[PDB]
Amino acid sequence: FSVDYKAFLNEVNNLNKRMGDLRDINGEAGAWARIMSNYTHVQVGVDKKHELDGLDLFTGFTVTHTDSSAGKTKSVGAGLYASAMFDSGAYIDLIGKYVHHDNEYRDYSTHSWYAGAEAGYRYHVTEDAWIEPQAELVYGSVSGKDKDYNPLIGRTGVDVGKSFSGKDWKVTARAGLGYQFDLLANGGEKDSRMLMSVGLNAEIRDNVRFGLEFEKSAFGKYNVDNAVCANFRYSF
Amino acid sequence: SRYKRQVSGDEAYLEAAPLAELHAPAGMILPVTSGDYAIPVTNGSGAVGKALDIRP
Amino acid sequence: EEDVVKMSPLPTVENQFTPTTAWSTSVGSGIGNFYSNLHPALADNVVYAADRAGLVKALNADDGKEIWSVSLAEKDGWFSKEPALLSGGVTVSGGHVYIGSEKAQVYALNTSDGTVAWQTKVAGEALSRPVVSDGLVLIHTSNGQLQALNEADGAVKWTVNLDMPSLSLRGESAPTTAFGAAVVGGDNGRVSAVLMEQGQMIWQQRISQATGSTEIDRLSDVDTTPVVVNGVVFALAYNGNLTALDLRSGQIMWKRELGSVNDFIVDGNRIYLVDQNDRVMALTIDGGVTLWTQSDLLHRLLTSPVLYNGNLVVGDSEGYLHWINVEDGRFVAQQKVDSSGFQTEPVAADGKLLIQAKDGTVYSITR
Amino acid sequence: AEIQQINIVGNHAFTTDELISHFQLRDEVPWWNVVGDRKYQKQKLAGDLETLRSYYLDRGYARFNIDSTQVSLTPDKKGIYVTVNITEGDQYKLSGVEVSGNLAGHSAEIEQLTKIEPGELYNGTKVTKMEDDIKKLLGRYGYAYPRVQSMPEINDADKTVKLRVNVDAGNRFYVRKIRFEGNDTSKDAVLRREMRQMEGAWLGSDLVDQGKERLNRLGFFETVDTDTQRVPGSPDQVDVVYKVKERNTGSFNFGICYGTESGVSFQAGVQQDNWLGTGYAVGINGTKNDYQTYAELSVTNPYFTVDGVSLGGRLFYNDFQADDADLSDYTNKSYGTDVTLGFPINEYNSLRAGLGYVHNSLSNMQPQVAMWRYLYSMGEHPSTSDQDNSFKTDDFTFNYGWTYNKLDRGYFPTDGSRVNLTGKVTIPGSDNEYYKVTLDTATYVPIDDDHKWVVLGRTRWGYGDGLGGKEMPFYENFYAGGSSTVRGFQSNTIGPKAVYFPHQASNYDPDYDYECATQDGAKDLCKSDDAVGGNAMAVASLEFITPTPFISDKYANSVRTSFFWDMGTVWDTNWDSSQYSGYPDYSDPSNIRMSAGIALQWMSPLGPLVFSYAQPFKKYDGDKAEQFQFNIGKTW
Amino acid sequence: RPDINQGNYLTANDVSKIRVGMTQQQVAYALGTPLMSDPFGTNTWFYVFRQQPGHEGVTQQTLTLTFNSSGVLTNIDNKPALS
Amino acid sequence: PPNEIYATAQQKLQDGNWRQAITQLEALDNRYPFGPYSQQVQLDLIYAYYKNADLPLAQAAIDRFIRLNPTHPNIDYVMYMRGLTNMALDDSALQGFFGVDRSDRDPQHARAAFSDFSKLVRGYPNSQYTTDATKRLVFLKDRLAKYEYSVAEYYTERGAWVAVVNRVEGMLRDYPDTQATRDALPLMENAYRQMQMNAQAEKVAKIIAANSS
Repeated sequence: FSVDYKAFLNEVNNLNKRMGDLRDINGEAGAWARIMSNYTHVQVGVDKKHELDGLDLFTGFTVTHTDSSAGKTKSVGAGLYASAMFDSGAYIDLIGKYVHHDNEYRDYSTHSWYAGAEAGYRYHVTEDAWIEPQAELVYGSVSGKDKDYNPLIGRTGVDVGKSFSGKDWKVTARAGLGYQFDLLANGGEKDSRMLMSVGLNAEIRDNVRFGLEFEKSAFGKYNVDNAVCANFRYSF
Repeated sequence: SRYKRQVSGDEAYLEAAPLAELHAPAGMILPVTSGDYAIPVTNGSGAVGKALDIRP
Repeated sequence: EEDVVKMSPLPTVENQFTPTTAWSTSVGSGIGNFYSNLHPALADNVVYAADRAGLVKALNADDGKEIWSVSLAEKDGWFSKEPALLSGGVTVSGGHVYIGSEKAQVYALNTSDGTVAWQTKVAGEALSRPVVSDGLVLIHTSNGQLQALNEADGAVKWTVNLDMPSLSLRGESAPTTAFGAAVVGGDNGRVSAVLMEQGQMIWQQRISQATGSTEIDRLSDVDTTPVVVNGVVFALAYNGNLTALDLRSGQIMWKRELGSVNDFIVDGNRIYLVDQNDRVMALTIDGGVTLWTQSDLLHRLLTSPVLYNGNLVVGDSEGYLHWINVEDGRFVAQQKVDSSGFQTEPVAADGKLLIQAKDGTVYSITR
Repeated sequence: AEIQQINIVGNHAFTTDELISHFQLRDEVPWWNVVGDRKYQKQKLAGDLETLRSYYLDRGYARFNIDSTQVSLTPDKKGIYVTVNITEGDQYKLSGVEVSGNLAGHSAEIEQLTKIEPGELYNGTKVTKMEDDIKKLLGRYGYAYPRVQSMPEINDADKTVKLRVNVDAGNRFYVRKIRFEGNDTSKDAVLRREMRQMEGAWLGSDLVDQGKERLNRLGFFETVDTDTQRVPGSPDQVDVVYKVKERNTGSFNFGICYGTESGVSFQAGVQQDNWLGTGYAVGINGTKNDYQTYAELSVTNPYFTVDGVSLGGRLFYNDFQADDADLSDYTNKSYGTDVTLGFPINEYNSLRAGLGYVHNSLSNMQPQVAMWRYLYSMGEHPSTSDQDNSFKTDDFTFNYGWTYNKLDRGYFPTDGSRVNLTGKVTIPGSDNEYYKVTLDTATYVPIDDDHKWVVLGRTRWGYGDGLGGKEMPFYENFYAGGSSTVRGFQSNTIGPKAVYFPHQASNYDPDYDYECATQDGAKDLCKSDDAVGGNAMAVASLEFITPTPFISDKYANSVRTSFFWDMGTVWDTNWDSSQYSGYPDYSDPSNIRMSAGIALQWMSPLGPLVFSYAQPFKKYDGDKAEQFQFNIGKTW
Repeated sequence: RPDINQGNYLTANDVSKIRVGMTQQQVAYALGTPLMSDPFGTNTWFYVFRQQPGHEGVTQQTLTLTFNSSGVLTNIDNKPALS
Repeated sequence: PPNEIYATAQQKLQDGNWRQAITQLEALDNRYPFGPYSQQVQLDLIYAYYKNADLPLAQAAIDRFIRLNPTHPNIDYVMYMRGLTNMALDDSALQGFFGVDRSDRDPQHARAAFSDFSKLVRGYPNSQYTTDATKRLVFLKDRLAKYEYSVAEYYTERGAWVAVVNRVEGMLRDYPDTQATRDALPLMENAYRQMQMNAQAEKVAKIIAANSS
């Protein structure tokens, strides 16, 4: 009975990670499709850029699907977003998804929604190093499958990152430290942890990559263990 | 790659084949060479293989 | 217009006199934003006007109505009846209302009986205003030809070939009577003066000194009607070249450079013209010095600077008529008689001011 | 700037709107969400003229000329006016054709072609296909490049036309060398097996280009372009040279994780599609998880013989402790080897046959009829318990198949078809005796020449059964449910339900779901919503493909959207249907399952990503009905 | 099975215009350059017309034209027999 | 200073590797493309690229050297190094290669390497690199003969028997002394036998009888 609660916690993470990857010099454009992954979420969208005076404006649209198998929980959703990088350095990201859930325990199908936003400041300490302080709140409604509740989790934290680049190679190393809290959850997984993330995405030439991640949501209740993954790409 | 220290690329010019002309019965004249493929003679001398210094 | 500067600082003036909105008669169906040379022309205080839909709806000057509704569609049923894309312009003379179309037909209606009509096929589609003088209805064409059509019946004609790049700008330079010479803009920006007599005196003088690839005569063409004042014509290329040519010679030319597409009117000792970046100026007639300048109305398609009741009338693409003063270059009043703009020219004639909208509504405005 | 008017001026008995439809650039959007090239393009405008030219030549006008094309521009620069100034003649009928010039005594095949019946209107493209027909007879004789020039003779006296073709055939050209260059990692046999021009033969310009298209179809080379270069000596000798530029063929992907609760995920695939540079495609892949382990090495060697008879096979391991939802939970330990031979008899008809070995060691099986029939026939013991349903088998099979492929566009076909047939029949040296056949077919028919309206029929059918006294194995069953099959249902939820003999779970964990089981608490027979598949199947679908919902020109051929109706049933031709009060029978064909919906298939950088939303009209025979389906890599 | 087209292409009427008395310069214009010769000793141009359709067997017409060392006469040895 | 990066460029070339001499020589170049030091730094940069396994930049730095300065006193080095850079392209040295070295890939860079070592041997036969270039020419002619040998070997299994005899005829003409020519000799006999005239197979058969392998 926290299998749906975990699916939602993973879905909250994927919500803003998309624009995270962008600022992290590994964001794709046009028909981008990313897989995040016992969980598998498939997110596919399109988004385009504009170089305007005062603010550079990004608009996009995304269709996603979510599945976890242990018993099962799944969902489909369409989302949309606008993201703006100002001249000042302030950047704010506004994102929603309207979500339709199917579960199997018996079946249950319900309708839910969440929207969320983050805003930080692209504070350059160096050209190839950055500090991004950010805050975030995610607000949704989930109809109990279970006491009907409105999630209100948020977080604050600071992400620190460094790129070390060269001729054709580029290692982009980020780490975040965040503090995440639950302000409202009547009816599971209650946000009270501290997510320590560290990751390096390396591209050496073209089509040869050594992506890496290490995520742990400890220091709280219902602590998540070491999610560790590495990904290696090579070509001849 | 996994090349040598003295030269880059796997070297097999030490294990190169001996070259020796063909013979034919009289009545069969082997066709004359076309283009430039003949190995020139050397009158000079020099260190061979990886005993050669290739420093500029 | 520019597509780097859009939405220029909107003019602000308080009304010194409140104008008069009138009959919003929806002539035809409309010209949409589909650019065309069109305008009312009235005679005996009966306005004759039309729109791109092949619908000629006659109007009065004080009260609209009085509609002889003629659907021109002759020589358009090759396979199916199509509406004649009326785009020459309305000009009333001899009781015969000449209106070109983009169907290469120059229609001529009858004021008494719109029913009785004739149409003569012009070489290439009609785009310029049919200015009729010397008993000959002169229409410059988008192909770069000059066709004269007999006032009645349309038998006699003469074919004058003029230069055209075939990759030029648009709008079109109409023939202008100047001592019985048809002074007419090029589509290559070579200003010609053809004597109205079996297509004689075929000579061109190039007014365009524009240089640059795709700018030489592809963005610097005469789209104005040349105005005879004092025996000196003035033709404006899009890219500069306010070339003034004596009618005596024409080869003798002298420059100051200012630009325009929408045909300008020389009234008084002032050259009223809407500039390159839509800046209403009056300039000296023989001088080149700027008498006054209006830069504030900076970017919205301006219409023909006509003179009505001592005011200078231009109209933007939002439907504000602007009255600019002719002595200090500052606005007097500004008013929207229509929600939609104007891309069609206004006509100060009969001591009445008519202007035609994009919806196709022809207002008479009393000032 | 957008097109405002495409005026065609000087028409004679023909409309303007019609011409507008056969242009690249159109002046308006007369429909919904169909916006292609509205961005003005100089190259497309030029192309609009050439099509316009061909169109009037085809109607019978051999005096069609375009005088001049005036591109004016509005002064606001937010409009483009196009006016084409045209002239036309009168209809003309081709009476006869005179072919004059060197035919070389090939006059009884050249002048037997290019012949037009008396009193048939002039067609401009009739001339061009016939010109090419003449060139084809000629290139087979070894006159690779003839000079075929055709201009008409115009007779206005009788309003007719007669045509002159000036067929000037050359001297023969013989290929001296087919040199391959730019083969950085590839051996020569790779580019040389894919030719229909042979060195030291007579040249055919068509035969060289025929070989050029095969080099593009290995997909191991980025760019392939022929060069026909005349050797110093006579122009009767040539060296046909391909400059290829190598792809990034070969990839080592390793993904290794640690997960929650001491979990580990291992995924690796090494694939080299140009292995050892021999152009054989060989790799090895596998995943280890605590959920499921599967590893396969595949050794494919295309074009192994002169004829092109291929050689291929795999060595593989299929190992798991359970089978998730919509299927029955059992321990499999299984491994095998296959070897296939592939026999090309036609460019579009491939036949295959091979030898398949698979060892299955099965244990921990819950009571279920497909299993009950299988272990009954071997004389092993059916048991309430699952440790007493433990067995191992050698299963050795002849495999066969057949393929029709004529897919036109390939990555998003609008025309063309394919027919996939795959089947097996047991050979002695097995402990099992059974037969199957299955096939799947798709046909794409375009209902207009835009290829934006496409009717796609799709169908899949299968039948197998036991052979002799042996039964159908319950792991060689047919299944349905999902994108390819009947969507709107759960994957594999269509077919024979597990009727549950009271299961005595030897290893009963707290609330271990075994459905109707003695250990669970039940003592009666009941069916589930997990389907064990039948030995038979049917699927039929009608998809009608709508134009793109984008007004963006970008996504027009890289995305498709369809409206569909699916129907299907999965049934076992031997069955115990006497086993439940109110059990639907599958022994003879069961009730059809029918689903209808809307789907969007998007070409994505993760392979084709396929979303659909569909409703089964009701739950037929207790089949799980889904509101939304997503699947991954599901091809056209 | 691919179509295997090999050898020089010899028209029946244009191998019936080879006559002793013809020079090797003339034979090379009328049939094209032979693309195949004896590398040993004196030049013997062999105009093999070799076709295997992959559905049918061999059609071989070997026209062996020996021009010796003088290069003035053509010893006609025509064998239109499959191998 | 330019003297100090040159000073530590020698120390990082000699005491160091050839994969760290590049950061100092490009530093000297950042001051002056061509210019004052001309292509002297780019000369040691040829030797730096070659050992760092960056052969396409190495060939390009030879071509810079030979154009901006037409003749050199180390012109013995130049004709040698260009053949060496081409010959390491033939071998499996960079990305993509599959440890093949089976002489059936590219006839371009080996023909180019043979050209460049052949001009070295004829050009300066009093050089120390002459004897070594001579042994590499021998290896490379073996490769070029194995190239037409591989084509002709495939043509016995495409059954194109005219293509066989025009390739072995080409090998008697270009490589009359290679061991790979000798291997291709029975293959020429077989393709001639498939033809109606078996007379020509017998001639080729007699070459095999005469010594050979």
